[PDB]
Amino acid sequence: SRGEYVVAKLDDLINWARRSSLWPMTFGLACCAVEMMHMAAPRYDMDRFGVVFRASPRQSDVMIVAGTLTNKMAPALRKVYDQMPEPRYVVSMGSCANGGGYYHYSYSVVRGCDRIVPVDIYVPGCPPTAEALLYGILQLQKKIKREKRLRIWYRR
Amino acid sequence: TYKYVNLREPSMDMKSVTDRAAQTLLWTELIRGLGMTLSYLFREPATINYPFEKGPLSPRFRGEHALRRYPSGEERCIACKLCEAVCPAQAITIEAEPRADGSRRTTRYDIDMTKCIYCGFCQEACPVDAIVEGPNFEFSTETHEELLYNKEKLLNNGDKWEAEIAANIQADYLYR
Amino acid sequence: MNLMITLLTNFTLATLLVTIAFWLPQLNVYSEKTSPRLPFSMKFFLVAITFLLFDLEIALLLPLPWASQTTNLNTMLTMALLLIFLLAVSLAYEWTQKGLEWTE
Amino acid sequence: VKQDMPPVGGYGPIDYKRNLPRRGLSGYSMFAVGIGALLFGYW
Amino acid sequence: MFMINVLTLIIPILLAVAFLTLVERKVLGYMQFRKGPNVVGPYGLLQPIADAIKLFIKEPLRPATSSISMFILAPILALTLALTMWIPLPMPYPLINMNLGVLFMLAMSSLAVYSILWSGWASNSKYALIGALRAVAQTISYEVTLAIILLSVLLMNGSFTLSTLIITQEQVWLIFPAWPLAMMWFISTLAETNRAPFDLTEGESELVSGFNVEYAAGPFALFFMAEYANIIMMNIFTTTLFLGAFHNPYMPELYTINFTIKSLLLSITFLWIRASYPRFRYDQLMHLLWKNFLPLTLALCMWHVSLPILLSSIPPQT
Ligand SMILES: CCCCCCCCCCCCCCCCCC(=O)OC[C@H](COP(=O)([O-])OCC[N+](C)(C)C)OC(=O)CCCCCCCCCCCCCCCCC
Ligand SMILES: CCCCCCCCCCCCCCCCCC(=O)OC[C@H](COP(=O)(O)OCCN)OC(=O)CCCCCCCCCCCCCCCCC
Ligand SMILES: CCCCCCCCCCCCCCCCCC(=O)OC[C@H](COP(=O)(O)OCCN)OC(=O)CCCCCCCCCCCCCCCCC
Ligand SMILES: CCCCCCCCCCCCCCCCCC(=O)OC[C@H](COP(=O)(O)OCCN)OC(=O)CCCCCCCCCCCCCCCCC
Ligand SMILES: CCCCCCCCCCC1=C(C)C(=O)C(OC)=C(OC)C1=O
Ligand code: SF4
Ligand code: SF4
Ligand code: SF4
Repeated sequence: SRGEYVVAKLDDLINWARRSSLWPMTFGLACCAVEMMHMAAPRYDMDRFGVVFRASPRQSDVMIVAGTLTNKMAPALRKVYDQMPEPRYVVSMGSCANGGGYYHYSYSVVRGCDRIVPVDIYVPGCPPTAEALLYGILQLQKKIKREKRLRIWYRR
Repeated sequence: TYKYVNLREPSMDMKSVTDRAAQTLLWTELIRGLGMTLSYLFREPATINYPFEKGPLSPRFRGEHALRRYPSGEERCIACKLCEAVCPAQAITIEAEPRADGSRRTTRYDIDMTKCIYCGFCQEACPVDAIVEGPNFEFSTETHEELLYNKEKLLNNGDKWEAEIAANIQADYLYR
Repeated sequence: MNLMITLLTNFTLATLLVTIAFWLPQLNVYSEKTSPRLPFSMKFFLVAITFLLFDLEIALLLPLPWASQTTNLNTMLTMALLLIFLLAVSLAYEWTQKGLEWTE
Repeated sequence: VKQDMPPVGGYGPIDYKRNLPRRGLSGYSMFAVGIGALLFGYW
Repeated sequence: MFMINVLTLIIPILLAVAFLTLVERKVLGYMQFRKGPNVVGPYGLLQPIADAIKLFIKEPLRPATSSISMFILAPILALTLALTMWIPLPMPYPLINMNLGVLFMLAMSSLAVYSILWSGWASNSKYALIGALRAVAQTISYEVTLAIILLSVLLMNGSFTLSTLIITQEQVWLIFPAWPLAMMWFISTLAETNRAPFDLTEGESELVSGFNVEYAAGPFALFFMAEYANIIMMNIFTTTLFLGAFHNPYMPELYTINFTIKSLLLSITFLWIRASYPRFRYDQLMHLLWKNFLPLTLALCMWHVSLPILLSSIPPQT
């Protein structure tokens, strides 16, 4: 009716605002930091999408886990994730953050960061190219675009 | 066969001393740096319009995996397990049996793309060009298990990308 | 009067922005989060006191654009240069007795 | 045979040294310009 | 009718602060050989709107505060002072025409360090308080040269009246008799607003801006927009103070166009300084104040006291 229309357009407004102003915190743990730094380099340029480079970790929207999560930095990863204001998303970049990677059978590596944090986008590669990470960021934006927070709020 | 960076003693005549004092008091190197930043203000930026423009790639590029076929529809993989013998991540898992016409083919061909290090040793170990690593890099998923490819996903990637994979192998097989 | 109206309007707009920025993000019900003397430096206090004393010397210097209009210009110029000189002498004593060190 | 090779004369000359080309006025001249701007302003 | 004039001051201030974020990200983009935002709006024009709507519906971060009252009053004071710095600015007519507009702006900018101090008190971390005390010591350090440069320039103006400073510069820009004051003024106002290369809170050389530290802090948008109101205001004040434009009393729009173009160029000069240099260490900008700027400022203050007397160029009081 009318209220469904209003909450649908307000979902469209807040989803537009949240996807078009993504502020990433980057766990640049390993080699995938280099390729995120190329995704912020002038060719691909995350900042023209609204995705600012070197955002503050205190007020970031998406945590890009770019590198090998070891067992020694898993609680620091979870602590930085717990200090993020909602809505928080997590892009897992590269094979070691996705599933352990080349160090999957190591004694000291968390087999994918999804054992530690909830992951929204898995970006595959060793490293995935800066274009592939920007593909994953745009897929995250599309995932935010089809959120239905106020429509599900209205239907409950 | 060696040079001395920063072993210059500056001239102490009144001309050079007044030069350095003018540099200090009038900020000449700072205006030089402002001029260099201003010079990049008026250049065309190096920014490509992704996704409507794509970064340049070569035919050697190592992206998403795919299982190929002969020009008859017969799949090239004859279950020889060289690719999982050489796979440095052990991302490849293969089982096999003789299929219903007696042919040496696989029943399992798994590649965990989240173990995979995308180094292309499987495509260079493969004696029949069956496993290759295609040009697709735009295959980010939303769930972890969508990147645990079985044989049907890899054969669909082969059928999906063969028109491009065969041309890249055509461009690069003489270097191999 | 118009100044007081303007100050009240700026204070009201500021308080309205602060009240919105605290209460508007409380609309969306969030997942309630359940997981879990300072060292003294002498130089930090000394730069503040040096500020305060030179700021009092500046408070002496502030009536100069009205003081140039006087008919006793020789006395005025003498005392003006004397206040700026005493500010410079305070700065020189702050310099030479290691007072401007590690916050130089 | 067809291999990736340099051309017959070789490649061209490639610069590799510092070129900070020494622009600007002299130290006498820049103070003279500043003092001239002061005196024009004072007048 | 007067409230219409107050609102048409203060609402375009907030809109200009909104689009200064766009101008910053674009101009810093093209200087860094890339683009700024161009996806969110046509040529990026919806980026401030999207970013403000994002910041206003984002959760209060994690932690709680030591003092609720100062946690509330520090953004209130920051925004209130950032809005009251604009009311005596003669562009060509000030909103509140006062005889002491210069001294008003100097005093209200001296009051601005209490927001930094109370946000340092209101955080629970004893390290964020140390960072706030470093920032307070920086800002009160450069307020000294603000006061003395401002006094030295007003010795050619005759009064503390800001509207008289248009009349003073009718024959020449006041940067011509006072360019060393003008450049130390510009760098000191740069060091006032915690702006690069003097931004030690938002950068390194900082004991608390160090990734996964504590310290409940305020809603970032309010302090941020107070800071950009201060940046545009200090550049307009430098434009009035040293580069004062032609004013036809029958066509005020000529002065408004001219000071607006100069203030935009000077704010872009802030943007172009922050994208050109590395940061000072803390004792290096304490050095730059106390051992470099303040001796020249006292010497030029003696010069600008004694100079209208020796040249017979004492300006009138009225
Ligand atoms: C209003 C519009 C804008 C105005 C102009 C400003 C735009 C240009 C901005 C450029 C970028 C600057 C970014 C920040 C830079 C900060 C660093 C810096 O510059 O430090 C200052 C540096 C600091 O020194 P330093 O660190 O470079 O040098 C070493 C210092 N010691 C030796 C102490 C270790 O220089 C100054 O302090 C100069 C201040 C202004 C000088 C004014 C000169 C007046 C000359 C009068 C005549 C002199 C001749 C002799 C007497 C003759 C008498 C007749
Ligand atoms: C009763 C009826 C009213 C009910 C309540 C609704 C009130 C009005 C709210 C605003 C309008 C609602 C719809 C919002 C946008 C929805 C459509 C959308 O998202 O379209 C997408 C399109 C860009 O496409 P995109 O997906 O980004 O593609 C990438 C580029 N190829 O996006 C675009 O082209 C740009 C979208 C811009 C969104 C509108 C402009 C911003 C909002 C302005 C008003 C609110 C803020 C006011 C100021 C706040 C302080 C600055
Ligand atoms: C002092 C000066 C201050 C200036 C401030 C503003 C600066 C920027 C000015 C605007 C520039 C252009 C903006 C264009 C925005 C995108 C408009 C649009 O068409 O968006 C598409 C979106 C979805 O449309 P859809 O129906 O899906 O279309 C499919 C077509 N087959 O459709 C929608 O989302 C619905 C329509 C949204 C339109 C939004 C327009 C911008 C609103 C900004 C808020 C402020 C407005 C101005 C206020 C001050 C001046 C009066
Ligand atoms: C944490 C608490 C809340 C913090 C946020 C809010 C408070 C901080 C920000 C507001 C600061 C207010 C400053 C107002 C006074 C400034 C000085 C002043 O009045 O100057 C203007 C003018 C002087 O010029 P002149 O032309 O000589 O005089 C008119 C005669 N033709 O003189 C005039 O025009 C005189 C006009 C009449 C007198 C005005 C008196 C104003 C009301 C009393 C003070 C209000 C502020 C108290 C709190 C301050 C901060 C704690
Ligand atoms: C009322 C309008 C609110 C607009 C808010 C825009 C905030 C600035 C966005 C980009 C940005 C810049 C330029 C910036 O300088 C900065 O500090 C380092 C940020 O925080 C990490 C930023 O996110
Ligand atoms: S997924 Fe691979 S290339 Fe990427 S950070 Fe890990 S080890 Fe380095
Ligand atoms: S590219 Fe390397 S890691 Fe990946 S499946 Fe082939 S051999 Fe294994
Ligand atoms: S190396 Fe080639 S033919 Fe052998 S098992 Fe692997 S994909 Fe099949």
